Amino acid sequence: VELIYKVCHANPSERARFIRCIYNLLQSSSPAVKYEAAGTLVTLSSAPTAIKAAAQCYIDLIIKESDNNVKLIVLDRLVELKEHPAHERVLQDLVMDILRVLSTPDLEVRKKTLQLALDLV
Amino acid sequence: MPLRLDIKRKLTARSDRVKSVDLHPTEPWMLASLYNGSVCVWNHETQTLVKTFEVCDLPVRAAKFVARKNWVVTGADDMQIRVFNYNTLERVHMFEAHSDYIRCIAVHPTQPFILTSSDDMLIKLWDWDKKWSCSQVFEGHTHYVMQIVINPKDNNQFASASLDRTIKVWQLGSSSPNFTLEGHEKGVNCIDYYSGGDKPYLISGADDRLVKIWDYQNKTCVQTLEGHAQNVSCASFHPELPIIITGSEDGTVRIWHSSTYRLESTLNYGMERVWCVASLRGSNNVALGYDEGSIIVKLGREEPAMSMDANGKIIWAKHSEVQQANLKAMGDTEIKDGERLPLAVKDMGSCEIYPQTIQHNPNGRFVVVCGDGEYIIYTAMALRNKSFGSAQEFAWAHDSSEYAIRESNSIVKIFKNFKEKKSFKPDFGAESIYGGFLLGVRSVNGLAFYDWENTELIRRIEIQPKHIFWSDSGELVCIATEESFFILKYLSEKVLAAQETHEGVTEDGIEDAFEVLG
Amino acid sequence: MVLLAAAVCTKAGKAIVSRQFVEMTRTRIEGLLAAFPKLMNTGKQHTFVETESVRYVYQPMEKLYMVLITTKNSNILEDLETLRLFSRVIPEYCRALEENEISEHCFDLIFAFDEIVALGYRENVNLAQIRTFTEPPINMESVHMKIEEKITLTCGRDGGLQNMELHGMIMLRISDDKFGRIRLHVENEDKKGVQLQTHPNVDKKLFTAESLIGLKNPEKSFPVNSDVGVLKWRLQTTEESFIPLTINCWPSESGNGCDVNIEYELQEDNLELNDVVITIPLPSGVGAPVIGEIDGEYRHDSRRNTLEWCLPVIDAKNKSGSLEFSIPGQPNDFFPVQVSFISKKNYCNIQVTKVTQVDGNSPVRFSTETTFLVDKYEIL
Repeated sequence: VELIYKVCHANPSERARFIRCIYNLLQSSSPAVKYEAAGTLVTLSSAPTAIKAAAQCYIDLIIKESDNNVKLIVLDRLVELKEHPAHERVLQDLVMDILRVLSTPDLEVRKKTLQLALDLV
Repeated sequence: MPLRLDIKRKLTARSDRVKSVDLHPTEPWMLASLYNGSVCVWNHETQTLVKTFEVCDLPVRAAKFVARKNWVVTGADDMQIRVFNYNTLERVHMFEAHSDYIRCIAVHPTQPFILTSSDDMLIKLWDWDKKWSCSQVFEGHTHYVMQIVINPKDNNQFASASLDRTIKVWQLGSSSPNFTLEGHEKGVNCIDYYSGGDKPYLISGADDRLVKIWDYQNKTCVQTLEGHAQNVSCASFHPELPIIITGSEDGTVRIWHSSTYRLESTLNYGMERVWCVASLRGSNNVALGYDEGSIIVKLGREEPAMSMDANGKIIWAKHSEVQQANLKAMGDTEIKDGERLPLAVKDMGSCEIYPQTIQHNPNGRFVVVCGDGEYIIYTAMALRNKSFGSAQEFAWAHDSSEYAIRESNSIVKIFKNFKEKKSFKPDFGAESIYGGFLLGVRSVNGLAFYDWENTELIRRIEIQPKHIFWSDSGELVCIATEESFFILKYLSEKVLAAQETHEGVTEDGIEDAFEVLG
Repeated sequence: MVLLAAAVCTKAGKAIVSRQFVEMTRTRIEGLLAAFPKLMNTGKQHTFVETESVRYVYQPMEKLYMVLITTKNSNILEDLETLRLFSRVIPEYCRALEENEISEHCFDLIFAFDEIVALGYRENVNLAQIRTFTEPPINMESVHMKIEEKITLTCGRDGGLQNMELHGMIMLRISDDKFGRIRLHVENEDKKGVQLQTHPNVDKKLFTAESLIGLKNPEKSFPVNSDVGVLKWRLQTTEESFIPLTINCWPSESGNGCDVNIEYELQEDNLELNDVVITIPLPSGVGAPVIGEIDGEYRHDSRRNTLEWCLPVIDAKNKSGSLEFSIPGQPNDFFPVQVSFISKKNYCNIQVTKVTQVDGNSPVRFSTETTFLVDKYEIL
C-alpha cells in the first residue's frame, strides 16, 4: 500500500516511496532538479568521469530552456537559474565558462562540456 | 589573550591507541591510524565511516591518503607500508618501508613521493608510481624518527623529528640533512611547519613538558610554550588561527595564543593520553589521537564581523590596510556587481579593545567595537571615544541609537545612547538575545518579545529564533527561525492596551498584541 | 519469491554454497554464479549490476563474491540490507570469504540463508540469533421538521432479524420572530446499537411521566439533536425499527435449471415506497433468464451476475423468474440479495408528537416530512 497525503512521516522506506510520489505531483519537463533520486544516481556510474560528465549535462539543462536549435538543446525549466542579469553577483556565466573546454577537465567530461557550452548559449 | 574560538567535537571513535590522525588531503574525510593493526577512516561531516583497512595484526602507527592515486598509505609494525585503494577496496601494494615500524608517513601530492619516518632512525623515500620502489634513503637521524612533515614552501624539503633533540631539515636530493636545528632538549616528538607561502617556521614538541616555536629563517627559538603539565606528546600549529594546539599523555590538550602564549583553553575528554595532533591545511579542523580513540574536533571562527553604514566606511577588523587591534576600513568602490570589489580602505583612528564583533552604525554616526564583555564606541569617521558600555554581545537594533546587549545577568538588556535602559528588562529570564524594536529574548523553550515601553511580555512565539530583526517602522518583524522564517505584525494599539493591562503572561505572553502575518 | 537465490560464490567458476528457498534453482544456481561473479558480476565496482536479465548485488571479498540475486524488486533499500546482514553473518561462520573454509561451512551458511531470506522475502538475522539454530415578522412564523434516516439490515432466509441499525437526524428549519422557547415531544427509543448526539441549546427535562426536551432554536435550519434519543443519532434498526421490506426468497431446483421466486412485502398498503430495486443474484453458469413481474421492470445482467428489479413506486409487489444453467460442479450456495428503497416514513419510528413553541402566538407547523432511505439492506 503506497501514496501518502503527508510530506512523510519518517524512515528510509517512506522516504524512498516519497520521491516516486513527488514525480507524480510535477512530471512536467523532466524532474528538472532531481529529487531524492540524486543519492542512488551517483553509484550508477561509479567508474568515474562519467558521473561528472552526466552531472554537468543536468546542470546545463537546468540553467535555462533556450531556443533549442541545432545543438542549443537545453530543456528543463525556462527560469530557475535564469541567464544573464547585469546586477547578478558573481554571475551565472562563471559556471558557463567551465563548459567551454579545450580539455580543462578530462576527455569524457570534455566532450560533454563542449556540447553543453553550445547548448546553453 | 582573546581569540574567536568554538571547540566542537565533530566525530569521535573509540579504538586502541591511535598514533596518527590525518585529514585527507582534499576530501572531507579524516583517517586515524590505530593500534588495532587497522587504520580506519571516517567522514566526520556526514558521520559515515567510508572504509577500514587491515594493514597488519600488530599496530599501524601512521596512515595518510595519496589522494591522486585514490590510495592510502599506512605503515605498520609489519615494518612495511602497505597501500590500498580506498574505493576499489584491495591492497594496491605492499613494500617494506623500513627495518622497523613506521611512525609517520608524509605525502607529496606534487611529486610521486612519500617519505616515511621510522624508528630504525631512518626516513626512507618511496615512489608510488614506480610501484613503491625506494627512491631515496635519508640517513641522518641517530634516533627514533617519531614524525615527518613536508615544508609547504618547498615540498622537496621536509623536516623529520627524532628523539635525538633535533629536528633536521633535509632535502630529497641529499640523503644527509642539509642542516640541523636543535629544537628541543628532551628529544623531538613532532615537527610541523606553520603553513603558507611566507611562513618559515618549525615547532618541536618534547617530553620535557614543553613545545618550542622556532623560526627556520632566523634559526632562533622564538618562544617556549608551556605545552602541558606533563610530557608534550605532540604539538602542532593551527594555520588560520594564531594558536598552537598541543597534546600530552595527561589526556589534556591545550590551546595557546601564538601572540603571548597565554592559555586559550584546556580540553580533556575521558579518552586521555593524547599522542598526536594534526591540523587541516585549509583550516578550522584539528584532530588529536588518544589512547582510547580518536577525535576530530572543529575549531571556531567561521565567519567575519563587519558592517556597512551609509558613509562608505565599511568596517572590518584584521584583513589588509587594517590591523586587528585598531579599527579601519572603507569601501567606496562600485565596480561591477559580477566580481569582488577592491578593499578600497581609508584609515580610521583609535581603538582600545579587541573586536569580538566590530561594526559601523547602520546610517553612519557611530562605530562600535565590542570585545571582552565591553563595548567601546568610537565616532563614525573621526574615531574619538564617544561612549563605552558593557556587552558580551552587542547588536544594533533597527533604531541603531538604541541597541540590544546581553549583559549576561539572565536578562537581555537594551542600552539607549550607549547608556543602560532599565525600563527594558524582560519578565522572561534570558538565555540569548535577538535585536530589533521588540527585543526577542529566548528562555524556557520560548521566544518572547519585549517592549521598549514598559518591558512586558507582548507575545511569545513558540518556535525560537536564530534572529529577530524588526522593520524601521517597528510593526513588522522578520524572524529567522529553524521554522524557516516568520513575518509578524505587531499591532501597536493592541500592544498598548495589553502591555498596560499586563494581560501578557510572564513566560507565555498574550497571544494578541502580536499576530502572525506570514 | 522476489529473491531467486541468496548465494556465496567463488569466481573459480562455481557457486561454492548457495540457497534455493524452494526447489527451482538447483543446478541453475551454479551456472549463474560461476559465469557472472567472475567478471565482478560484470560490475565496475558498483554494488548493483544486472546481467542476462538477472539483478546481481554483490560485494567482493578476495577471489570470492557474496552475491544476492533477484530478477524482481520491491524496494531499493531492502536488497542491500539482506546482503549487508548476510555480510555480518558470513565472517562469524567462515572468517571472511575463502572457497575451502566456505565449503566446510556449507551448513552454517545455508541455514543462515533460509533464516535470512524466507521464500524470497528478506527477513532479518543477527549473529546471536544464528546461535540458537546451530546449538417584526411573526406573521411569517413557521416551522418545518425533516427527519432523514437510513436503515440497515441483515436477515436470514428464515426471516431472522440478525443485525439492523437505523441512522438519522432531525433537522429543523424555523422562521420565528423573537427568541421562542420550544418544547419537543417524541416517542421513547431503545437501541441495541448506540449513538445519540445533542445540539447545544438543548435542555433535558425530567418529568414523572413522559420525557420532554426544550430548547431555543437557532433560526434557519440546524440539526436539532434534541435531548431524549437526540435529533442526531444512530438508533438500532434492531431496536424497534421497522423494515419496510421483507424479502422472502424461495429458490427452487427445477432440475437442470433453477426457478427463483422473490417475495417483497411492504408496510401498510397506503404507504408507497419509491426507488425500489431488488437485486437477486445468479450463479455463474447463467445461460439466460426469463423473468416476469407484475409491476416495474426487471432485467437480467450478466457480468453482475445479478437480476435487478426496479420499481418506481410500490404499494407492495413481487417477481418471479426462471433460470437456465449449465451445471458444472455441484450446487452453489446463494449469495444475499440487497435492496434499495425510499419511504416516506422513518423506520426508526421517530414520531414528532408535538413541538410547542412559546414566547409568542401559535406558529404554523407547515410541514413535517420524513425521508427514509435504505442503507446496506441485505437478506439471504
